[PDB]
Amino acid sequence: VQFKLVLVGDGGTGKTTFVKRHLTGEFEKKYVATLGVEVHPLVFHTNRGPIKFNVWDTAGQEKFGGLRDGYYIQAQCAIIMFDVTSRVTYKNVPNWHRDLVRVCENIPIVLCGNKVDIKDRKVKAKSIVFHRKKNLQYYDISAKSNYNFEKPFLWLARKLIGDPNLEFVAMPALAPPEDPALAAQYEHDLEVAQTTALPDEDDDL
Amino acid sequence: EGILDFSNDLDIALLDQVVSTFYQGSGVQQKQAQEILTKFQDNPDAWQKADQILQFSTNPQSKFIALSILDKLITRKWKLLPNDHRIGIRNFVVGMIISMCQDDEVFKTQKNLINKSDLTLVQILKQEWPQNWPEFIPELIGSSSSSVNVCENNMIVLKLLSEEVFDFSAEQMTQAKALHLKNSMSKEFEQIFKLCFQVLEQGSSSSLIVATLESLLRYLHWIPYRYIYETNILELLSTKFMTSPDTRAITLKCLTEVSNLKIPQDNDLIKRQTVLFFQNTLQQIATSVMPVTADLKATYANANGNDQSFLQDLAMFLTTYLARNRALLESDESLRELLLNAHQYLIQLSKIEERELFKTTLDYWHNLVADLFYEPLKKHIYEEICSQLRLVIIENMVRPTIQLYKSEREVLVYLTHLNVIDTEEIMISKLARQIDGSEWSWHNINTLSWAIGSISGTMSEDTEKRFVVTVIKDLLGLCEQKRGKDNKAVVASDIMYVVGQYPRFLKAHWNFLRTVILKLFEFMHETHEGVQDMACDTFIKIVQKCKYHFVIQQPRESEPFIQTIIRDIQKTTADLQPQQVHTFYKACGIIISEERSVAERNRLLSDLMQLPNMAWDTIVEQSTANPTLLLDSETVKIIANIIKTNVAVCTSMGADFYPQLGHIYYNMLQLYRAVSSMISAQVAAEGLIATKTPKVRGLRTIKKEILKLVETYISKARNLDDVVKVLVEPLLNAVLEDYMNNVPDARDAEVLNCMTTVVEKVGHMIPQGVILILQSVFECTLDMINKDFTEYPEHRVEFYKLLKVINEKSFAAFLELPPAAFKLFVDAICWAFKHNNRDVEVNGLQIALDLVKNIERMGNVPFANEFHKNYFFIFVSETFFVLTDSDHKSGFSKQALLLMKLISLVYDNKISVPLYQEAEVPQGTSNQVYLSQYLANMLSNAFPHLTSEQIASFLSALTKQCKDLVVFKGTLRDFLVQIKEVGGDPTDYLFA
Amino acid sequence: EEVLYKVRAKLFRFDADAKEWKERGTGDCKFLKNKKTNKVRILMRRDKTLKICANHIIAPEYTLKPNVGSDRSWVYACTADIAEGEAEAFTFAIRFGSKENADKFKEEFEKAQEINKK
Amino acid sequence: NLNELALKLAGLDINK
Ligand SMILES: Nc1nc2c(ncn2[C@@H]2O[C@H](COP(=O)(O)OP(=O)(O)NP(=O)(O)O)[C@@H](O)[C@H]2O)c(=O)[nH]1
Ligand SMILES: [Mg+2]
Repeated sequence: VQFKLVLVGDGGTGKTTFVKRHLTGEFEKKYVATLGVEVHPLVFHTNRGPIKFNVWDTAGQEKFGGLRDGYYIQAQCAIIMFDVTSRVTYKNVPNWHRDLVRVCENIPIVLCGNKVDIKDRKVKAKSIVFHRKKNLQYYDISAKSNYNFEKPFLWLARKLIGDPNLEFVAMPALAPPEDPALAAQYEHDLEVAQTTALPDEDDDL
Repeated sequence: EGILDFSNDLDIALLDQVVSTFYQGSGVQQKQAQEILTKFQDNPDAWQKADQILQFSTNPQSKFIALSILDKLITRKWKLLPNDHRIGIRNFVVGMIISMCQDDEVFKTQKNLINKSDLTLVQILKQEWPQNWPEFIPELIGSSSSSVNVCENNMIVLKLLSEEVFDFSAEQMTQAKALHLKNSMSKEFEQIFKLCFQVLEQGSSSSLIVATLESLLRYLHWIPYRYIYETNILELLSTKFMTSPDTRAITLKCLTEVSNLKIPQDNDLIKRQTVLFFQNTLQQIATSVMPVTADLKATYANANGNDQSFLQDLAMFLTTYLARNRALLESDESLRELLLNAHQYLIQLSKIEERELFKTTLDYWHNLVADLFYEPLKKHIYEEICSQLRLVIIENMVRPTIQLYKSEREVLVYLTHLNVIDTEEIMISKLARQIDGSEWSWHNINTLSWAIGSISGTMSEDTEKRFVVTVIKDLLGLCEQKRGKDNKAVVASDIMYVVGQYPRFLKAHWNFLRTVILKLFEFMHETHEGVQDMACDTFIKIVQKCKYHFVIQQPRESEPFIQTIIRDIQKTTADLQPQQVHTFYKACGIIISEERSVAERNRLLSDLMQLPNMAWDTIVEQSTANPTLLLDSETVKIIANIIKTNVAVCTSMGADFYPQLGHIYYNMLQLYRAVSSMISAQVAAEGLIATKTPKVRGLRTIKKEILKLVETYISKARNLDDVVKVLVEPLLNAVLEDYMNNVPDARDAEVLNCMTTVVEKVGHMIPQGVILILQSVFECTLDMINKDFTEYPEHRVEFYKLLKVINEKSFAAFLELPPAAFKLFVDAICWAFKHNNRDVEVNGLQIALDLVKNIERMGNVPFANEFHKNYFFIFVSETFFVLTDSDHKSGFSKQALLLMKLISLVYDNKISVPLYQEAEVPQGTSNQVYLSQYLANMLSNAFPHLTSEQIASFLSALTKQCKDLVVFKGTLRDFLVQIKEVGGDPTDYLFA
Repeated sequence: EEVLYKVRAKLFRFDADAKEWKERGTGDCKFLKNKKTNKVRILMRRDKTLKICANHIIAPEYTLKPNVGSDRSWVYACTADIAEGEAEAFTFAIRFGSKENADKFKEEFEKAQEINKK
Repeated sequence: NLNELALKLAGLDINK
């Protein structure tokens, strides 16, 4: 039970950071552009069993486009990303959408406005209407603050499974288990860790 | 990696497997095949092998990739090819598509490949049609009568062609090329429409019908209305194709676009047709889909088949048509049932649980009720619609997204004006159903309270009084009857929310208002989560609107209530968190600023600030002897909280805060110096890591809050002379040298922000102060931010805000820079051009434009002459570089404006000196002639694939258009298209 | 299992080969005492997705060390965490909403260490 | 005036 998800949108909109947050829980502060595509498996636990997303995280910079719409073949669902602090990334949403549905003519698609955590929002909520006539689901999201970060996959899972009451559920937690030749090794990396300041100390958590 | 070798022949069987490993594989093997295929696709000679793949391969994905490689070729190098390659590709693509439509196995099971081939054909039509292919449309229509698979596929080709020409051309082709293609499609559409209309009338293949309707959706974006209204096609769309669910979805989208056609607003026959297709559509929906009484909320939630998309498209159709044409249905009595059924479907659609769909219907309801509020003799038609709408909106009231809340409030306010009595009854009924428990819920009582609060100010004062009193009584009764702290806290919060929303009611009943406030004070001691925050938020909310009733002495009282608030302030706030105390003090500051007797206002300010001032004097005393106390975190937190309290009060009092600022100002700046020393000493003792410690972060908070306080007052001051004479001088002495002489990691970017405010408000009065600000922060901050675009992001943004305001208000400061430093200034501006960061890039472009204007205003003086000699072409060429490098597209408009200003300077002879060296060009050569030669050489080296004719034609148009920004920008956009390909037509630049 | 302690927290893991802290999850950190073995473990799930980011026993050998940049965080090396499959070794940092909760956590973390020695 | 209404509000106690 796995589904192919293509993730498209302008470079810098946060497609890769969004996926990494779902893969490991980290927030990557650096912008390292994707070259072509990076495929990652992504599993969610639902009351209808596990659902597996094969995320085709494509490249937004044109010079790194790779196979471009070649990545969209046999996609079963998609996420279009843009940056609410960059109006040009929303202006290009119809371009990403046109290329996408020319290959995948009837797949569920989520339009995501990323980076809503930033105060100086440039693409106002009143201006985001492209999803209406194209029947896309829309969400404000922030990969940094995790605002609505689970909504795109929850909505897609419901569409793909055909169950509108599908919900994420807690994965079962098996019991955890319980030498001196590594005491000096772990103590070395602990000391380095204590001297490296935790990031985002002004945050509430 | 064998296929990447073009020395040997391409192994088609190996390609089909590399392609399979990529699409169906996983792991490292898929990742390796990925990098291989990208390299194979990027080889500039791979297009030559594309005919092998399309002919020999058995893998449809390989043929897709081959068509992509072709697409790159057709898009960027088609004109550089020998003329016979162009004929072979065109013949091959045309032949391959003909063959695929004949094999029903291929035509049925390879839609992706046929669509990709149809798009590739369209790319060829954009290059070749119709000038080198004048019989395409006639031969397309002829071959459509042969096969049904060809007729259907030709509708796909025509759909894509319409999209590339009319929907997606503006960015991707030049203005001349786009117009050429639009004119070509327009001249031959009559034949296209008849073929399209014949298929729609003659049936019968549903896939052929759907592909024909999908192409009709695209045509409606641009075709003249006569094709729709002077044929029978509206009847077909609104009746035949609405019954079958295969064609229903696309037909509905077509009718939505038909409702958007440009159409003569005076012909009565057309008005009849516009009414008629709406009546047919609503009839087919009632009989073939669902009756107007159906529960669309449940249907949508069930999410069967395509129901959600259909209900979305129905909402779009109804709202689009009714916003434009509902007046057609409002006068005729035979159309009244059709008008109200349509709105009843919208009522049902508005109950769907779907945020984005609700905003779409809500926007229409806003359009309607605003019209019933203003247009004569209309509201009577819709009263039963409006009565239902009141309940729909009250029951979906959201927490005050605030954007959705403001839209909901606006509609509900209109609806309250339209019928106050009906609005009261619904709200009291809803409250009654909260009290009897049938609809009791934390979410439900909260939602109702928001709705009740939203309509404040729309009823008459006396009607509002009885409404409010009824609601408060019922809400108090609801609290009494509930059990548990959880339930009782919810009702009490809603009680406070409602009263906070009705200031006109509070202002007329002082005894009740005082009871409210004293109750909020009671709640500031309530440990229950959220109550204290609610008490503080309600307190300041009421104060903002009713402040005047706290400053004057109320009848039956011995003192203004503000005196009572200040007297008990320690007891009132004793259990609040620091940020809640600051809100409280901020609220008192609002009240005090209502007192305009200066002596009484300052006394209130002194009394309010008594506790922070007493805690301040102690710390100034005991932390000056001796400065060990600042190591104690507890002392640092007390200092930060004292200053934050001062910020809170200064925020609301602004100019009136000056007496309190003077009470602490000199000791505050001394404390700023002492805190700066300890940060510096701590970085010396422990290294740069010290800046990450709680101790240093607490110390830097003191400095940051001190700057924010000074910044807050100065931005709001009215006596600018005191700012200049009393505040500016000690401030610069306290912050400038400390900033300059700290290591980069210890410099507070808030210093730059504070200096920006100072220059913004009194910059025109302190020219020597501005110079000292530049000397202390310019070169050392620039060195922090000019090695990459990443490090020190805050300093980066504040730096250019500071330079921007200095350039606006005290340009003379830049005139006194040494030539080496003024050169770093120019570098810094251009450096800002290159940022992707929007804050930096916009300011950098604005500074450049203001700087050129600053230089123009100087006239024919040696500094202006030397500026143009040293930096004119630097600015011209640095601007061109960001214009053309495809990585700064967000700044196009302002790049275009700066460039137009630079070019127009030369073609208006506003540069006196020659811009060239007297040897490199004959004497007496105009700057215009030299400018065109410089630009031609620059673009020839930067874009070597352009012909000299292209560059000359582009520059000729560009310079001739430097007084017409809209045209100038169109020419830049044409240039940006032509540099992405080879062989661009130089005559394109004659478009305007 | 029985819930001995529950606190909101943000869990980090140290990437030694990058000299960097990486977030692992945010959500409720719980001290769970098994009732048929009396062993106490750390179970922590991410908000919304409810995926496990911490799953290890509060070993009596573990020691909470403060981080240089925080008065509301503890750092400790973990030898067997099974949040993502096989028992891996991690250097964990866990941060809380206030110094109060971080101090309360250390108290509860040490009480649980006594329970797991019996 | 609303003296009775103010008396009810003053009485309000979410802990009873
Ligand atoms: N403030 C904020 N920044 C974010 C957010 N999401 C991503 N970013 C930042 O935006 C930058 C872009 O990161 P990235 O995920 O690689 O974007 P991308 O769309 O994958 N780039 P490309 O298409 O070229 O591969 C990163 O620096 C990241 O920290 C967010 O939600 N909020
Ligand atoms: Mg990426």
